[PDB]
Amino acid sequence: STGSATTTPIDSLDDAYITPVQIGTPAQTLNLDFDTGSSDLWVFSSETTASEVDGQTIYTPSKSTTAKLLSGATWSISYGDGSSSSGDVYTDTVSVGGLTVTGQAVESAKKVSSSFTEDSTIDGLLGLAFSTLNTVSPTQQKTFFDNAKASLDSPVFTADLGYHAPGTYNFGFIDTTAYTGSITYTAVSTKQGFWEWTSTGYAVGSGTFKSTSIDGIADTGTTLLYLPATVVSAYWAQVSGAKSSSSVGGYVFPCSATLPSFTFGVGSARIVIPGDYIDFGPISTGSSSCFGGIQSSAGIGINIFGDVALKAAFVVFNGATTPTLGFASK
Repeated sequence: STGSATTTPIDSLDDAYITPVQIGTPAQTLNLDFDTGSSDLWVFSSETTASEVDGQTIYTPSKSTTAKLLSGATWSISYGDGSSSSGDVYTDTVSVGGLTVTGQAVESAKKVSSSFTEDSTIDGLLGLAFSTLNTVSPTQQKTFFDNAKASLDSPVFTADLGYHAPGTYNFGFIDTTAYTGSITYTAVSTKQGFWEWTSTGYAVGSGTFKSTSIDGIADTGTTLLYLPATVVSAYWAQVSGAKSSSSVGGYVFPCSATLPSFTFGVGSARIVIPGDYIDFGPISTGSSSCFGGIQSSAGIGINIFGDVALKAAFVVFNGATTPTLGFASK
């Protein structure tokens, strides 16, 4: 089997991407944030504290003939941006882009933090990291991908995120029309539960390529590209007037600037992020200070190849017995 679903930016900055997901019988369609950096499928629901719902579409298990309470199971998750959610668990039928999993753990939120409430466009998350990170207790649950895997034509999914435009998540096949040139595959470590890999280096604009190992995660659920302070400083040094601002919370630059591209290595291959992808616009409405899309990972504890990087590529998440990641230009 295969599935194919369109993923759509939630706003004009590509802050995140939503993908329609069918849950239950009859189908309830919720728009979920597919997150290769976490492993819980959780939704706003009829159980979510009323004051913490503001415009989201909710899952109502009582209206699904295939929903069953997973008795005694609870979940609680905290994300790198400090947001969080928690609740209980149902199993139900879940379909993405025509691919159906029966018995999927659907984690129903009783509580969500402010950032989720305030984002009316995101109805929940669908995690696509390794199931070892799933937070359900006392019985850990599998991701949608893990559950689908044995039925898939090939044990893969692909992320093809758009720049200010829709893209695609495919399950079970590689669309050879969706990229240019060849796909370069690179080793993954699952030791931390992430799609963790090692980039071979970077370049800033038209500058020479610096060969250097950068361990990080491929994370569709993080907006920006978070890299070591050395690398980030080298990038922003090429933008007149750019500076790191403690008050704003990262690198800012004059909105009048033209940003250089940033290249990262995948083995001997090179993925080029155009400068425009690195512009996240005024720090506040009407400001002439703009927020940068490449930021330091110092104090995160991990480097993160978030959407800024991933959207410059066609990315294969290969979930074979020995997992790997593939990157192609597009």
